[PDB]
Amino acid sequence: TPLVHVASVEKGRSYEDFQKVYNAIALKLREDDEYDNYIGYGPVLVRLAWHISGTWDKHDNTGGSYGGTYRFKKEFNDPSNAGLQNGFKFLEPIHKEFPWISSGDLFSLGGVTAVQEMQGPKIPWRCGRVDTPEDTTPDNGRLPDADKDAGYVRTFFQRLNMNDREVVALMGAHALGKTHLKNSGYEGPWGAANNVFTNEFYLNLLNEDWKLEKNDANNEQWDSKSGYIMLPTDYSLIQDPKYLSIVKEYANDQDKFFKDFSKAFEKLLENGITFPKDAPSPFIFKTLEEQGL
Ligand code: HEM
Repeated sequence: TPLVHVASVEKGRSYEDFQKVYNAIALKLREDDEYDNYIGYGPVLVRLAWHISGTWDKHDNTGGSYGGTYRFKKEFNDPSNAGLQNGFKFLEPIHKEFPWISSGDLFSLGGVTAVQEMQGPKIPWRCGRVDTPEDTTPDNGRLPDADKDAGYVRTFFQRLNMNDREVVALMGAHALGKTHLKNSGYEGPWGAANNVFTNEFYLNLLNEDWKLEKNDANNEQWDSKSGYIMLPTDYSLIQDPKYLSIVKEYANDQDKFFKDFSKAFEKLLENGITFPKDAPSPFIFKTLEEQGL
C-alpha cells in the first residue's frame, strides 16, 4: 500500500563517524562567514532541511527526508526551492569527503548542525535514510505558500501530522535568515540577531507595530518601523486565538520554546521513516565548542 521506508544504517558507521560529518559542516559554517552579508549559511541549511522533509504526505507515505530526492532535477528546480541551491553547493565538498553518508542523511544533519552551532537547543538525530531512485521524487507544489492565513497553515501542517503547538514551535525558525526578493518575492529579515537562535521571532511578532504594505514584487508583507518583516503566514499566528496563546508562551519562555522546537524539528525530519527496534538510539552531537575545536 503506502511505501514503507525502513531506515538502514550506513554499513559499518557508528556515532563517531557521524560526529565527524557534523564537525566538518560546523567548521565549514565558521569559515565561510561572509555569505549573505555575514549572516553565514546557517539559516539556509535550516531551510534546506525543512524543505526536503516538507514534501511528505502522511496519506501515501511519499516525499519526506528519506530518499534524498532533492538531488534530482525535478525537486531541485522546484520554484518553492529557489535559493536552496546555495545550501547544496555548500554541502557538496562535504559529501565528497564523506561519500558513504546518504543524501537525506546529509541534508538533515546539516539542518541540525546549523541550529546547534547557532546556539539553538540540541536536536537528537537518527541515521538510516537511504537514497531512492529518481522516480520516487515528489512533484512540485507540496511546499506552503506564504500569502495565506491561519486556516491555510493548520490544514497544510495537518498533512505532515503536526498539531498547533508543533506548527508554532517550528515557525519560530523564522528568527533566522531573511527573505530575499529574487528567491521568494519577499524582502527583509524577521529580527536583528538573524544568526543566533532565540525566541526573538515571537517577541517581534507581539511587540512591533506592523504595517501592511506591498513590496516591489507586488506581494503583501507586514513591515515594522525597525525594518523587520512578517509574511502573511507568520502574521496569521496572532490572528488565530489558538496560535496566539502559544506565541505568547514562547515570547515568555525561551526554554519551553527550545524544548518544543527540538521535538518538533526531529519529528519533522523523521516523518515517513520506520526505525527497526535494533536501530541505534538517536545521536546527540557535541558542538565544536564542547569538543574544543
Ligand atoms: C507556512 C510555513 C512557511 C512558509 C510559507 C515559509 C516561507 C518562507 C519564505 C517565503 C522564505 C524566504 C525565501 C527567500 O527568499 O530566501 C523562508 C525562509 C526561511 N524559512 Fe520559512 N516558511 C515556512 C516555514 C518554515 C519552517 C517550518 C522553517 C524551519 C522550521 C522555516 C525556516 C526558514 C528559514 C530558516 C528561512 C531563512 C532562509 C535564508 O535566510 O535563506 N520556514 N520561509
